Amino acid sequence: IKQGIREVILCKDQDGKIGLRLKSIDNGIFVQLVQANSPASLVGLRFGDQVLQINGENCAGWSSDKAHKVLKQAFGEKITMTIRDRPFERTITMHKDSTGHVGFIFKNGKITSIVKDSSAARNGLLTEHNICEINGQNVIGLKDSQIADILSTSGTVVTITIMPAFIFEHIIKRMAPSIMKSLMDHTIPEV
Repeated sequence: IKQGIREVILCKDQDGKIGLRLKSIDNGIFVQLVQANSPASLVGLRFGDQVLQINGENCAGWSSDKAHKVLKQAFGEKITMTIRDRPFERTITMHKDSTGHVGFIFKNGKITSIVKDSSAARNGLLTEHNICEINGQNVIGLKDSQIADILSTSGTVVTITIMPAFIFEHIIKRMAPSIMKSLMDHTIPEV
């Protein structure tokens, strides 16, 4: 998670798209969806990022409908955005035990218990938190089995990005577990 504000500059694709769905939360604007291989993904916009400004205009108090309309009317050319990185999220770094376990159980991407004497317990992993990212890969809308698979095919050191479940569930209000599973960028970030 980066500590402060950053400017990103986007360019709409040939179809006028940038690959973003935004959501009004607590009088702020937040990234709900980032589409794979979009301008939003390529400039490194992430699920949960806060949008502070678009082309120097404050997003405070905007409806989701209004942020969508402002992105529509913008000269495709070059769109500036001021971003707070994933402000509702934290990253926890854990080590797999000899049997390849960090030490938790989850369901629908929500951590439901912590295993006694595990790296999850030593690192203070919390329950009632949704998994947003594993080693910086978005896993939102993946099957539980696929998240299990991704944890399996990490090395011993696993970084999970977590969000309190209440907040997670207010953000992914309005979007079925098929846009979630199918379109939400899940790609390993490109260099």
